[PDB]
Amino acid sequence: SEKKKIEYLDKTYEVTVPTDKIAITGSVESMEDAKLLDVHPQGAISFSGKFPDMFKDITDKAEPTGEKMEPNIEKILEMKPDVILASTKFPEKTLQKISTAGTTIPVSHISSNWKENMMLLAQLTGKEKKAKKIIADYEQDLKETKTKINDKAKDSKALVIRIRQGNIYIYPEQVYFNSTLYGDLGLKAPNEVKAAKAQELISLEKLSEMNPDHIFVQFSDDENADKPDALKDLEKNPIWKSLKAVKEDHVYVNSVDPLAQGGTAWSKVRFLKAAAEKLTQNK
Amino acid sequence: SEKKKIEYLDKTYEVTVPTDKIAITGSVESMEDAKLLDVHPQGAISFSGKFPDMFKDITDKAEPTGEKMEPNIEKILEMKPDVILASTKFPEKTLQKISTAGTTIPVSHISSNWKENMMLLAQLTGKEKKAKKIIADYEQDLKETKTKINDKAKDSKALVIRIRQGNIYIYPEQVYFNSTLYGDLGLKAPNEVKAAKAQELISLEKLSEMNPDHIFVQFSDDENADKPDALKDLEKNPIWKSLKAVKEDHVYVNSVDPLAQGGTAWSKVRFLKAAAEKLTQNK
Ligand SMILES: [Cl-]
Ligand SMILES: [Cl-]
Ligand SMILES: [Cl-]
Ligand SMILES: [Cl-]
Ligand SMILES: [Cl-]
Ligand SMILES: [Cl-]
Repeated sequence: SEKKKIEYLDKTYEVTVPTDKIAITGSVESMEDAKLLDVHPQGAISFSGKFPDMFKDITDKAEPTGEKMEPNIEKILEMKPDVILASTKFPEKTLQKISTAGTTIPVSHISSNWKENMMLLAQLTGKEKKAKKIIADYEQDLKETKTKINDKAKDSKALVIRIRQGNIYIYPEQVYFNSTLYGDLGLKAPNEVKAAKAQELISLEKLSEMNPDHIFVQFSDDENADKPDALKDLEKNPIWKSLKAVKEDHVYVNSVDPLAQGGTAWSKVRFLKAAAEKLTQNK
Repeated sequence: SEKKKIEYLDKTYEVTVPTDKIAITGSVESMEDAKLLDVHPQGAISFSGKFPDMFKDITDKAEPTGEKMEPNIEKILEMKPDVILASTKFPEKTLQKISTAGTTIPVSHISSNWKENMMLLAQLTGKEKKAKKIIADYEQDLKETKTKINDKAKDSKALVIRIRQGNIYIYPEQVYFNSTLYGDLGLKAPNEVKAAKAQELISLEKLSEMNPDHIFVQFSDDENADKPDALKDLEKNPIWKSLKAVKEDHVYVNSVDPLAQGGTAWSKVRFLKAAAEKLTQNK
């Protein structure tokens, strides 16, 4: 390892590379990048004090850096990391604080930067060849999938909902799995999604007015602890039962791990595989 | 749907086919078959009163049939199923009781019957072509994977452990993921595995004596509720750290969903994909 210059989102950083002494704080994106690149960081984000089962693969050599939006500077300092992957979600004051603990790179949470985020981690870990192949395969699989989806499915109304604390949410067009569903696969975002500025509640009646052809439903028990029957109560509702998607057996619950971030390389790869299976002409 | 004759494990059954009026009780195998075949049964097994997140994809039209080994005959009777998929784990008295509720087929829990179990569900649902393709692809992918694993990896010591209630368990040679690891991929089962007659505790000291080249570790938070830090406490143990697999970064935690049964078609398909990635010569 020598100190190498890293360009990331038009900013220059200097980091000892390749390295495993990576502490991830705030950037759940980078944890999903670690998952895809088989990187085992020294520090990772805790979720209610735990490492989720979906992250145990890459936290096997990790200690917690704090909860997502509460960096534990003492914990980070103790690791003496070569690089801290923080997030653009952190205010400047917080990023400055983290930097007293080591070289800090704020990783973007914007889905359109998915390739740049994975390439950053690849450059830190000597895994450029692997990352470039994953990106190349995704582009190829996406083109192939789009060829295999007929014009009717392409023109259909698809929607991603997530159930959290028993409520139903939709997401902006470029956020969550919508950046794959609409931005990559080229399905048309409904007006409700175009109007959303962040995670947005919808009602069952609005869902019924939308009446999508396809509904991807994400439900994590970990995010519904107090409402564990929320999905089954929805599924029993006569208005849900009347939905075209329900009638046509076009509702896909947990097609991707329900804790998935949605807009990262790992999430996109998994969602593409799922959407391929559900939307392609063989069906 | 007409009544069709179904041959399953050298027994003849008569069932209205194709059907969606399938109630699954006891056979978690059949729920993983439903997952792989995209079958949405009318009745499915509850797990501590819930449908696990890994099964929400195929329980979207299901009501519970009871816990795995406590069939709820009232619930099953209410469904008026065309067929009940029960399990060979049930005593004859219990299978007779279930049969008062509908035509009952005891699905085998033995991993070597994985193809027969998936073909049974395929025959009930008109999905023979899909099931035959999945089996054909698995055979082909398995042959390909075996070609791609070099003789050194083939001769290496691999082990599957599962952590439950904070304890470490291994499994017989033909049980869990061992039927893929050893029986299909052709790696050699260690003596401890050959000696196991069922899920068997091992100690960290015995693991260290084994010193496998590769360790697959399965850990579900749902099965460790009272010991959530059991894996991290293991991973911090100096004796764990001294393991060759740990030193060589050859420990794979939750390579497959940790609630996976291990010996079913779905589990085998997922484990094969994982083992391919970890054991093939590119590494
Ligand atoms: Cl921890
Ligand atoms: Cl594809
Ligand atoms: Cl449910
Ligand atoms: Cl339920
Ligand atoms: Cl393969
Ligand atoms: Cl952990």
